[PDB]
Amino acid sequence: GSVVIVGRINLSGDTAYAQQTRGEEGCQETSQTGRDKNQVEGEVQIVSTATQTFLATSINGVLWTVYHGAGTRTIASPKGPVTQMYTNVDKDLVGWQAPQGSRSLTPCTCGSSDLYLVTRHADVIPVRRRGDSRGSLLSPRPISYLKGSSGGPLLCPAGHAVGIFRAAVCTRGVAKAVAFIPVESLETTM
Ligand SMILES: C=C[C@@H]1C[C@]1(NC(=O)[C@@H]1C[C@@H]2CN1C(=O)[C@H](C(C)(C)C)NC(=O)O[C@@H]1C[C@H]1CCCCCc1nc3ccc(OC)cc3nc1O2)C(=O)NS(=O)(=O)C1CC1
Ligand SMILES: [Zn+2]
Repeated sequence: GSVVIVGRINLSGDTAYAQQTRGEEGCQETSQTGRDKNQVEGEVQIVSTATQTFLATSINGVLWTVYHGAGTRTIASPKGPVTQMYTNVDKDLVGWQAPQGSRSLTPCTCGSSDLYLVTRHADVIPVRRRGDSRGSLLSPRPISYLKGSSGGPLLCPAGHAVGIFRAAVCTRGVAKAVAFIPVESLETTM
């Protein structure tokens, strides 16, 4: 079945917080039809498949996420299933067209190396950029704390997107760094 939107990570007002906008029973049904009537808002969504929950990010008219979450699934829209606009397995990438209601982020051009990852829990965790696809956390966390966050953006200190969270670098079960698909790598895909 189709990937379904089931909430959003908000940074609209002042505070960073999750907003579940759908329940579970009524997930495994919209995922049958792919007709999502529910109101969608803003940049960072929570989407789910039957088995998994993870994030997805809109940057200039494309809702991006990870292929390792979404597989080759359509997404649910008010008009039916919306086919993937972009599907790179190697990168771990999947793009659809930005769903209706949404906002979209602006792609980062300031080349700052201070960044901010956004987990499914509404935590905006500091990350110092460390080259190409990678960043180091200022305060390491256990892996489990970040599972379900793939698809969320890394932001720069002015609101723009630098990439999309892909994987976490762990030893001992502890994450001191992460792997993301940089924005330069997205428009290359387009
Ligand atoms: C903090 C959680 C973290 C963000 C999450 N990502 C992962 O867990 C990924 C998925 C998988 C293993 N991942 C990892 O993070 C591992 C892990 C040991 C688990 C820390 N880390 C790791 O390999 O480190 C190595 C240095 C990097 C080398 C690069 C790794 C390659 C990345 C990757 N690519 C592809 C492309 C296609 C695939 O086809 C199906 C599959 C893939 N799988 C991949 O990695 C997540 O939250 N997921 S999620 O939301 O819970 C789930 C619902 C969706
Ligand atoms: Zn920037």
